[PDB]
Amino acid sequence: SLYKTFFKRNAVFVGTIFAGAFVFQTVFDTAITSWYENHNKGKLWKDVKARIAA
Amino acid sequence: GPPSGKTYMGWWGHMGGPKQKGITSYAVSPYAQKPLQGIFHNAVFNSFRRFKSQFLYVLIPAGIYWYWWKNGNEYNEFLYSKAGREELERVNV
Amino acid sequence: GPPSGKTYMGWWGHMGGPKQKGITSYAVSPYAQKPLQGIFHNAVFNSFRRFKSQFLYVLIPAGIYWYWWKNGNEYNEFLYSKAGREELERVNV
Amino acid sequence: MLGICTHLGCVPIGEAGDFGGWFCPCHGSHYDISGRIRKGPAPLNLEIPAYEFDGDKVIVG
Amino acid sequence: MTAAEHGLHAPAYAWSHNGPFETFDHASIRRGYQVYREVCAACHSLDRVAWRTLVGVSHTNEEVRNMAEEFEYDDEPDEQGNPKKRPGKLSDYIPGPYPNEQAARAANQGALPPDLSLIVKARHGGCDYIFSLLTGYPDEPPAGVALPPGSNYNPYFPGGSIAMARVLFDDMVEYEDGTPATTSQMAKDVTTFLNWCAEPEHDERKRLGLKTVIILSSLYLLSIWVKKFKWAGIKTRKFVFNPPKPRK
Amino acid sequence: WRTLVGVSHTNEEVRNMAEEFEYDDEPDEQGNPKKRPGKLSDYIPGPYPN
Amino acid sequence: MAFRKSNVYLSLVNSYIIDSPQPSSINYWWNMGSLLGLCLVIQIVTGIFMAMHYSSNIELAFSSVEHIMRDVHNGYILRYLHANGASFFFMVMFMHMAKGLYYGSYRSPRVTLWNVGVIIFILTIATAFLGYCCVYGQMSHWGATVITNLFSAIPFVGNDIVSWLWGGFSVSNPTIQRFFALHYLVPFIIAAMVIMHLMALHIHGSSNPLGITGNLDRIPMHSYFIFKDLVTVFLFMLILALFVFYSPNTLGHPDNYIPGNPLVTPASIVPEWYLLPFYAILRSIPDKLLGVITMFAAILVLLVLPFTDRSVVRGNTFKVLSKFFFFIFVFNFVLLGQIGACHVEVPYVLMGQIATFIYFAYFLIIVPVISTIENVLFYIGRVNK
Amino acid sequence: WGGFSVSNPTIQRFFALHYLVPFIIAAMVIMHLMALHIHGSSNPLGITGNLDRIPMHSYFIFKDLVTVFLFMLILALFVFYSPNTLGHPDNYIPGNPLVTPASIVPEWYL
Amino acid sequence: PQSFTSIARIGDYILKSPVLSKLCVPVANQFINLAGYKKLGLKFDDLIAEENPIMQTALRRLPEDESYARAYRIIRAHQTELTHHLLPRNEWIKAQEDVPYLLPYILEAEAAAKEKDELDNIEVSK
Amino acid sequence: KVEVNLAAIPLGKNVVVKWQGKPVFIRHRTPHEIQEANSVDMSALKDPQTDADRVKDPQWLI
Ligand SMILES: CCCCCCCCCCCCCCCCCC(=O)OC[C@H](COP(=O)(O)OCCN)OC(=O)CCCCCCCCCCCCC
Ligand code: HEM
Ligand code: HEM
Ligand code: HEM
Ligand code: HEM
Ligand SMILES: COc1c(O)c(C)c(C/C=C(/C)CC/C=C(\C)CC/C=C(/C)CC/C=C(/C)CC/C=C(\C)CCC=C(C)C)c(O)c1OC
Ligand SMILES: CCCCCCCCCCCCCCC(=O)OCCCOP(=O)(O)OC[C@@H](O)COP(=O)(O)OCCCOC(C)=O
Ligand SMILES: CCCCCCCCCCCCCCC(=O)O[C@H](COC(=O)CCCCCCCCCCCC)COP(=O)(O)O
Ligand SMILES: CCCCCCCCCCCCCCCCCC(=O)O[C@H](COC(=O)CCCCCC)COP(=O)(O)OCCN
Ligand SMILES: COC(=O)N(OC)c1ccccc1COc1ccn(-c2ccc(Cl)cc2)n1
Ligand SMILES: COC(=O)N(OC)c1ccccc1COc1ccn(-c2ccc(Cl)cc2)n1
Repeated sequence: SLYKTFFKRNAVFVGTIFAGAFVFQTVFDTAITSWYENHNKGKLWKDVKARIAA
Repeated sequence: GPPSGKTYMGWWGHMGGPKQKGITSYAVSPYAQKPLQGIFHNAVFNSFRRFKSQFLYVLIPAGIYWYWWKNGNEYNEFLYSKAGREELERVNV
Repeated sequence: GPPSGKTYMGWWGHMGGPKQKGITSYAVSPYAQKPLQGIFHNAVFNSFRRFKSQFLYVLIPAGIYWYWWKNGNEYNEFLYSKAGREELERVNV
Repeated sequence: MLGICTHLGCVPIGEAGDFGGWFCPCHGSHYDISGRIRKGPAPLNLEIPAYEFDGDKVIVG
Repeated sequence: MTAAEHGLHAPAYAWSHNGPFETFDHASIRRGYQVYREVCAACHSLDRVAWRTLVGVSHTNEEVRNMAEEFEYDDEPDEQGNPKKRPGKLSDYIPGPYPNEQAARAANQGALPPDLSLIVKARHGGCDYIFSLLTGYPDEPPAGVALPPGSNYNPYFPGGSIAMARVLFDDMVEYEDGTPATTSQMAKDVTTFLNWCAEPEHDERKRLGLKTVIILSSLYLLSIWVKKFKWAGIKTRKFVFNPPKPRK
Repeated sequence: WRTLVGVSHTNEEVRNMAEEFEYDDEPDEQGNPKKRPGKLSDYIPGPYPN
Repeated sequence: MAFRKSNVYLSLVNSYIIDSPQPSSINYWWNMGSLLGLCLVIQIVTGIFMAMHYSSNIELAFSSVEHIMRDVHNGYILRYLHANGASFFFMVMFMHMAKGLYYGSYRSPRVTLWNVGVIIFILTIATAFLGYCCVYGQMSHWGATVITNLFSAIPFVGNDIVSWLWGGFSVSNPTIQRFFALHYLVPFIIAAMVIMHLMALHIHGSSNPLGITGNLDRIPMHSYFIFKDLVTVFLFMLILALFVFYSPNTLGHPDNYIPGNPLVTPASIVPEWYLLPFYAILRSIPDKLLGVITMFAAILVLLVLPFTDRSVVRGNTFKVLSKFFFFIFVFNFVLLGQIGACHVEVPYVLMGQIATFIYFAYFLIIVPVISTIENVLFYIGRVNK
Repeated sequence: WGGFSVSNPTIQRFFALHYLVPFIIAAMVIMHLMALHIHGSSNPLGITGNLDRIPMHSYFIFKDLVTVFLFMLILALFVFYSPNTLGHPDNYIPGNPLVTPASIVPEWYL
Repeated sequence: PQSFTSIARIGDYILKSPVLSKLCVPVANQFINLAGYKKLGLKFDDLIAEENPIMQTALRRLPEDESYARAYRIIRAHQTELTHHLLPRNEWIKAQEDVPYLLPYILEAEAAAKEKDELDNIEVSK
Repeated sequence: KVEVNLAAIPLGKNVVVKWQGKPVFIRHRTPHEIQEANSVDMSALKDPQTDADRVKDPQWLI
């Protein structure tokens, strides 16, 4: 069943606690950064630098 | 080490209360019952019941001290206006 | 609190040794005797007796390590003289 | 004259006043030339240093 | 105190960086530095801002290297101990007009103009007070107030009299991007540049706080769940009493 | 200078030795530098500037 | 037996953290002591990482703190956490003390535990004062001037104490370098008093909200009250993060971003919010010597409460009159802070005088008289003839 | 280092850590004493001491004063009459990265 | 704290007096109802603090049957309070049951401690 | 990077800079002068290395 592979064990429990911790951080970072940079579109330096094109 | 001066509390087995006889306790496992079961019938029943009891002991004091801060702040602003310069030179002396 | 894992030493009354029977102890007060009574017949009898026992265990090692420091310090000063410049260029390579 | 208003620590401005002496914008702390409060609510006129005279000397101490 | 000795209350303007998810407008910073260089820098210093911190914020690397080289800095002495000079580099700090406090007061009738690196954080009101000050000089002072000679009236300064005179007027600056350089427009860009000078971590801080508040908010809800599960035995436990016989 | 008084020289002697050297004063009312003679709280000067 | 019970060092962890008997009925007001222990860890750790970049010289001090903000990686996080962490430490302590006053925890058999706590409070006001002076802005210079000049009124000996505290004739460089070295020290003395505080709790354990014995129903600490304490740890770390990252200068004064100058006085010299009620008590006494005595007496009148409560019941849960006057005293303590942030002007002069009296009359005149009245009412309501 | 060489950031961090570690040593000295109280002290013969015990006060307190005053005496003789014999003269030269000493030598105990 | 000997001296004076009893008793009854210890199933003598020697003595001298019931009322009240509920209104202590069951054991232990203490500091005549 | 540029330090000049707080030696060259350097064979010395490995464009030395 499910109990004996995910929960019962106490090495791929504490194992998969840190496994997801390393993976959660990177996707969580990329997602928040993309939402912030899009909510403030037109005020950033990258957009201005492209807009002062002379 | 040596034993020190004893307490009004012990430990498991000799906690230091009176002897009990004739009391029975029953309980059920948490795995066998459903959590988050009634927490409305809690915030609307019990919180409102607990509020209704202990709210006249907190709000009658709060009303006396806030009224006091008011009448002082109102009077100060009058003293330093131009319509209250005569009173200022009376009370500041 | 609870009792922890016990020791090889107790306290006064239950120190944890064997039961004693048949031993008698006698003593006299210090106020009733004279202090600084024999401390020669001490530094000349006992210190010299204690020295004479435990001095060949300390001095034979000390003599081996000091001789070693000597022959090295003597040889180094020869290497860096002008009479020992040929040996220096042999051993330093 | 030392400028430690005891209850302020304020700094009277030279080149101003009513008598060619002193004004501070502090409370209306007017002083006189010699330095005696005159029209400001401060309680006392302030400490003159224990400076002496000895010739090419004024030992402001 | 009266209201004059306190000062007039600054209003609440709708700044584009106010909000928990907002950033600075970087085109207003770039325009604001131009107002500083051509109006403010004659009598105000900016001692706590280095040249390098402008790269990637308002100007390009090649632009900032050319602005710094227009100033001379003290070099270390030569082979015989005589002093030298050199042009500016990126690790240098923005120079001020005066060499000491005495020369600054001499050029401003005894008064000392302050450094502006931290003026937004060191005044009650913040950006609303800086803007309202520059745009608050009336035509005439109100009838009755006697100003000293050499002082100017505007009601946002405590007391009512300030040593600065009005310095902003329409169309004194020609902007590179074609913005109309009205009085209010330049005042807004100046204050935005100055807030960046005080808080150069504003944009990074507000997004690390979005990460931290989301993580801690879910841990707080998970902790309430886990508590109520592990406490369910104690909350529903029941007791019964049957009086024994007092034989004992 | 002050540490020589009571050790090798008299107070009046040390005040005259220090006054034979010039020290940087604080700037004047217009910000230009000034000079002054030495006093007892000053340190013994060296020959070279760097 | 188990290793956690036999080992010399883990036996102490087990007896204090794991198997400790706790009353079944204690509520979330009993969780503040845990938070004050996390607070002390936050401040000590954040402070040691800043001390690596700080310079205590009076000509270098203000600019070192601005250098932590601009040039140090994540240095703005360390300072704002640290500065706002002290405001949170004081708020949890006032709530911890107000609880014990409500539930009678000062009474015998726990008089010794209340007294070690009063010491921690004094040493904590001293610590925070010394640290604010190390910024050396304009509230830093003139706040140390006002407080250190108070000791010049002690008879015949005062002007020797101020010059030994200053290291000179004014607040100057020797003052700022000695205040930083003492400010690092006192946190380690507070930690040693926190261990002695816990030893005195282990003897009789904790009380409970009903004021009766708890030896008939006890629950162990682990996995009922450990997980009940996580609930309030994460709420504390959430609200603190909201101040550090979104509003990091609302619990301060703007004048302390102006560098310290002895030649220009501010228009309003005001302490932080958590020393304002004691600052109003001082200003209320016209004489200088009596003022500094009355201010320190405001902290040590708490030691008189175990002998002025004349009741046979512990706590206020079943006491009607003693509830009303507990909340009078709380809101009188909030008015003293407000008046401490005002100008010395009519009518804020007399208001702070009447409110300084009510602070002292509570401990010395009100509690003895209502406790005796309540005892006699319990008697004649049951025993009536 | 905090940089690319021994520099200013190195010297300011080494002083703040140098104040700290003495308070960690003190906490380890308390844990050291707790472990002695369990079994007590040994003796020069290497056998049990539970058959003949003396209390600490006024036999071993006054025996310890003897060695406290000898320690203070010899220390005072170094502080007041020979205060730089257990050091190196080069540490009265200020630190210079551009001139190496002819002999880099630690204190005698390292 | 105040002695039960002093509490009883003041109370008895109030109760024997007609005018004072008609003026102070109704205040005392509604002080009892507003307190709310009966709603948790407790009598007043359950509330008296027990960490002192006079009160430890009184609890030993108490009969076994009255002592077993006291332990149950105290356990039931702790459980009622951690759930943040009140007991059913048919389980509330009534006025006729709220009797001072422990007061005589307290007054007896107090009177003996005063007699012993006077005898240890006596001034003798000659 | 305390990076000097090219026309600074002349003929008879071997200036010691504090680049990265390092005692760094910079010298000036003349094109005849790396035969100068490898005037020798290597068995006289420890580790066989060449001008082309010394410094990239060796006519300005660091
Ligand atoms: C030397 C210096 C010493 C001076 C220190 C002075 C201390 C003042 C600090 C104020 C701290 C805030 C007040 C904390 C109050 C704790 C009271 C408490 O422990 O809870 C009491 C009560 C519990 O209710 P019961 O246990 O009686 O149960 C009901 C019937 N079953 O539960 C309650 O009713 C609590 C209701 C909440 C009251 C809110 C008022 C808070 C006032 C705001 C202060 C901050 C404003 C800036
Ligand atoms: C856009 C242009 C300028 C800005 C934004 C600016 C900024 C400021 C600010 C924010 C203050 C605040 C002091 C306070 O009220 O507490 C101030 C004061 C002052 N400014 Fe400016 N400045 C500008 C141009 C100038 C110029 C060109 C001069 C001189 C010709 C000048 C002279 C002064 C003086 C003397 C004060 C001191 C006021 C006093 O203490 O009474 N300013 N300035
Ligand atoms: C109970 C623990 C402590 C408390 C309550 C406390 C309190 C304070 C306060 C209120 C300030 C002024 C905040 C401001 O900048 O506005 C401060 C500053 C400071 N404190 Fe502490 N402190 C504690 C522990 C420590 C320790 C142990 C250290 C050093 C290891 C330390 C180092 C500093 C430093 C360097 C500053 C400089 C100003 C700053 O960085 O904000 N603190 N402290
Ligand atoms: C750094 C400061 C402090 C720390 C870390 C601390 C820690 C603790 C802890 C962990 C408890 C356990 C029970 C509980 O949380 O209520 C406690 C209880 C207690 N504390 Fe503190 N405390 C501090 C300051 C104080 C102060 C300032 C006072 C009073 C002036 C005080 C008086 C008490 C009392 C009376 C109790 C027992 C309450 C009861 O059992 O009903 N403590 N403390
Ligand atoms: C540096 C601070 C230290 C302090 C304050 C300290 C303190 C003490 C004291 C008071 C005793 C009991 C009296 C005695 O046997 O002399 C003791 C015993 C002892 N210490 Fe330490 N000590 C320190 C360091 C050390 C070190 C570095 C070691 C070993 C690496 C050590 C190992 C021991 C042992 C094995 C004993 C028991 C000896 C016996 O009972 O025969 N201690 N210590
Ligand atoms: C009712 O019963 C209770 C109870 O309810 C609770 C909650 C607790 C737990 C609560 C406590 C308050 C105890 C916690 C202990 C403290 C608060 C004392 C803390 C002491 C210190 C000395 C803290 C210092 C912390 C450090 C990390 C210092 C070291 C510094 C470092 C590592 C940073 C610098 C390092 C580098 C490399 C730069 C009890 O102990 C307890 O008793 C039975
Ligand atoms: C008459 C002649 C005298 C002359 C000589 C002068 C010398 C005077 C001073 C003598 C030295 C002091 C005595 C030594 C002493 O008391 O401590 C040393 C013994 C070890 O200390 P401890 O108290 O057992 O530890 C202290 C412990 O017993 C108490 O543990 P606790 O901290 O309460 O647990 C909390 C931990 C919880 O864990 C966490 C934090 O999660
Ligand atoms: C000390 C005074 C109480 C204050 C609150 C204590 C907070 C710190 C301790 C955290 C609880 C850990 C106990 C878990 C356990 O041992 O039981 C473990 C649970 O461990 C697990 O596998 C699940 C992961 C644990 C979740 C961790 C939550 C937060 C961790 C710290 C957050 C930062 C402060 C089960 O074994 P047990 O039932 O025998 O105790
Ligand atoms: C109040 C202030 C000071 C007191 C602090 C008490 C609380 C401190 C918590 C300490 C955490 C646990 C430390 C290690 C626990 C295991 C010790 C052990 O196994 O004992 C030894 C190993 O010896 C060591 O190496 C000790 C290293 C100490 C580490 C210093 C942090 C073996 O275990 P032992 O046989 O002695 O236990 C007896 C039970 N049968
Ligand atoms: C956090 O720092 C400040 O708020 N400080 O100090 C720079 C400040 C700033 C401005 C004005 C006044 C103060 C001081 O206000 C008080 C009021 C009481 N104490 C005190 C101090 C030490 C001791 Cl043992 C006991 C009582 N200090
Ligand atoms: C008292 O100070 C000196 O003598 N220092 O240090 C400035 C010195 C001075 C000159 C030359 C060498 C040294 C260092 O010599 C040593 C030898 C071993 N360690 C060491 C250090 C840390 C740790 Cl964890 C473990 C071992 N250090």
